Amino acid sequence: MVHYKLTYFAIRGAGECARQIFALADQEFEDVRLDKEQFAKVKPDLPFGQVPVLEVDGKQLAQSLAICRYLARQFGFAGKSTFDEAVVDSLADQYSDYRVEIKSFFYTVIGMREGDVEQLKKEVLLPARDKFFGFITKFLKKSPSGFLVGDSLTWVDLLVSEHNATMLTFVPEFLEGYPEVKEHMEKIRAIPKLKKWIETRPETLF
Amino acid sequence: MVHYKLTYFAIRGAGECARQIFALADQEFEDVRLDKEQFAKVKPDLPFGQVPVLEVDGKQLAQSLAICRYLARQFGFAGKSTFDEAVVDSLADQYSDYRVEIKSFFYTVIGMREGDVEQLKKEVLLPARDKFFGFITKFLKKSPSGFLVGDSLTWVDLLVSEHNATMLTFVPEFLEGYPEVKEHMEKIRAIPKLKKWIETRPETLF
Repeated sequence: MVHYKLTYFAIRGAGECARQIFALADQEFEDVRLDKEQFAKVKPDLPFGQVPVLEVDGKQLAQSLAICRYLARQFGFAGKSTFDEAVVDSLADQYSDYRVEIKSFFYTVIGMREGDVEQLKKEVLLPARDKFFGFITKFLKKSPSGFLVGDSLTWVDLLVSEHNATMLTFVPEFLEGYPEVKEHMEKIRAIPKLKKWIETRPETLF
Repeated sequence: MVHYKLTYFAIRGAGECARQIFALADQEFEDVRLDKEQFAKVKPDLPFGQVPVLEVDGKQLAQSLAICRYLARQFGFAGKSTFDEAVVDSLADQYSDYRVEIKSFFYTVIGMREGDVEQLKKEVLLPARDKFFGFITKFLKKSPSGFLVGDSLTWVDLLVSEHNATMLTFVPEFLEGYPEVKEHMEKIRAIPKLKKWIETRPETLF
C-alpha cells in the first residue's frame, strides 16, 4: 500500500499528467489542490519552490515530467523497452520546448498577463503549433496502433491529447488542418478509465 | 556489441552530457560533429529537425535530456532506484528551466545575439544563477558523498559541473559566493575517466 500525494493548483495544468496516470492504474491518491495563498505557505518546503510535487510514502519529487515519467514507469505506461521509454521522453521534451514557445500567448489568453491575443495567436502560437504538429504527425503516420510510440499507451499520449483538448476551449480552430492529431486526441481520451476520469474530475478552465 | 553514434555540432553544448557518459562507461562511439552546411542536409532526417541525435544500432533518439538519461540508465549512472532516477530527472529539468531563464544572455555572450552583456549579466543571469544555485546547494548540503543525489555519480552531476565550468570562461566571478557548488564541479570533473576526457576532447568555445 504505497501512499501517493499530489500537490498542485486547482487546475489540470502540469499536475494533470500524474492525475491521469493514477486513473489508468486504478490507483488511489491524495489529490491536493492549493490556491495562491496556500501555495505561498508551502512554497519554501518544496524542492524547487514549485508545484506540482508528488510524495510517495513521504518522499518528495518535483517537476511534472519527472513525476509523470516516474508514475508511468511504476504502472507500465512508460514504454515497453528502455529505448521506447527514451523516445517517449524525447516527445515529452519536444512538447516542453513547444510550451516555452507559446508561453506569453498561453499566459495572456488565460488572463495572467498583458497582451493582444490576436497578435500572439498570429505570430507566436502559430508557427509554433505547425512546427510541433509537423513532428507529432510524423510519429503518428508510422504508428499503426494510433499511439505516439509503440503499440500501447504511454504518458506522452496523455500530455499531447490533454493539451490539445484544452487549447480547443481557447482556440476552436486548433487542429483544423491536422486530422491525425485529432484522431489521436479522441483515441486516448476515449480509453475507459481515462474517459471516466475526464467526466468525474473537478471541472476547471485549464 | 552495440554501435553508438552521436551526431551534434562541433561544440560541447547539448551533446556533451552523452559524450561524458560514454567516457565514464569506457564505451566507444562515433562522435560525429557537423557544421551548418552539413547539418542543413541531414536536418529533415532528424526526428525534430534538430541535434543532438543518438543512434543505437540505427535507432534514432533525439533530445539531449532523453539521450543522456537513456545512456545513463544503460551504464548505471541514472540513479540507484527508480525514485532516485526521478530525483535526478527533477534536477535536470530544473537545470533546463534555468537555461531558458539565462538564454538571452547566453546567446548574446557567445555571439549569436545583439545585446549588452553588462545589462543581461546583471538583471537576468545573476538572479537566475542565485535561484538555481540556491536549490543546487540545498541538495548538496544533504548529500554526504558530494553528489547531487545518492552516494554515487549520476548524469545531472555532469550537466551542472560542465555548465558551471563553461560559464567560468565567460564569467570568472560565477561561483564566488557558492563554495559547495565549486567543490561539486571539481569533484565530478576530477573523476579519472571524465578528467581524461576533459583533457583529450576537442577544444571548443562552448
